[PDB]
Amino acid sequence: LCRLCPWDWTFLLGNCYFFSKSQRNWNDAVTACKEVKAQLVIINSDEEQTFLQQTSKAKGPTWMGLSDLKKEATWLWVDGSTLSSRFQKYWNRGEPNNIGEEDCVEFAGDGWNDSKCELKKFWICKKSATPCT
Amino acid sequence: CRLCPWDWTFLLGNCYFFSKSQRNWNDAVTACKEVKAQLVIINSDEEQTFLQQTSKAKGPTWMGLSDLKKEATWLWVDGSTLSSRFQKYWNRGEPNNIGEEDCVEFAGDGWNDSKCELKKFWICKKSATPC
Ligand SMILES: CC(=O)N[C@H]1[C@H]([C@H](O)[C@H](O)CO)O[C@@](O)(C(=O)O)C[C@@H]1O
Ligand SMILES: CC(=O)N[C@H]1[C@H]([C@H](O)[C@H](O)CO)O[C@@](O)(C(=O)O)C[C@@H]1O
Ligand SMILES: [Ca+2]
Ligand SMILES: [Ca+2]
Ligand SMILES: [Cl-]
Repeated sequence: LCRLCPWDWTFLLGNCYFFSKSQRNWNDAVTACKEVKAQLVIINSDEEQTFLQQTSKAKGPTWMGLSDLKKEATWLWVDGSTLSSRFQKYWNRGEPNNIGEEDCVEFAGDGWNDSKCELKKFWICKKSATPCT
Repeated sequence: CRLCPWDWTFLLGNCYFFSKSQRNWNDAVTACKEVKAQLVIINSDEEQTFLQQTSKAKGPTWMGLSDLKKEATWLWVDGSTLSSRFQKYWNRGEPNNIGEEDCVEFAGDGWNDSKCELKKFWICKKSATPC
């Protein structure tokens, strides 16, 4: 009867998140989320970052939909929006480093790293949920 | 790496299943027992927060709390006593209708007590398996 998210996706605050069980490079992951009409995960709330951060820690490193592939040092979400000042706090100390060599962002432990996009990692999709009358 | 069974949500070392249908309280207990889980027991505030918002999207939802053993004492389905640190979650004006509304539900932003005969959504919880 009342189903908020696709089967095996988790509901959180009006959206549905899918946690990959396997690992892929950054671009593939984008493609993988695209294939289910979703986006490699974009963060725009702290409750979200807290929920996503904890899941990832139990699995391991996990890609999010953030990168500076358009322009070194500028960090864009796949929807084109710029990284907000309110989120810089999520960088781990010593991150981001290796600018121009590590162009994609991952959850790592308790914060974000930038990394070689070529590496395979777990990933996460996000799309909007569907209500119940 | 699979933390929880298919269509179950991982949270802080446990697994959660959200029903798509509604059942009276005792049935819901049964349903949980069918999959080696319990009608949900809260023991953390991050947990209470997650469930609360999830229920909101669906509708009133049962948890594994009741005073069926003894009017006015609220025990979890596992027999454990309700903690002082969690009393804050009763909505204002809850618990009421004591001795007539014997089971606890998520309702809005806190907990109500309700007639156990009512059909409501439910949530099961059981421990996860790591990677
Ligand atoms: C492999 C190595 O020797 N040092 C690595 C350090 C260490 O990880 C940190 O000093 C502590 O973890 O930082 C990187 O991983 C990073 O995030 O870009 C790359 C770098 O090559
Ligand atoms: C006259 C009277 O006793 N009324 C009832 C009230 C009201 O239900 C609440 O005040 C909410 O309006 O309180 C009880 O729930 C309670 O706490 O035991 C039962 C009680 O029988
Ligand atoms: Ca880095
Ligand atoms: Ca009531
Ligand atoms: Cl399974």
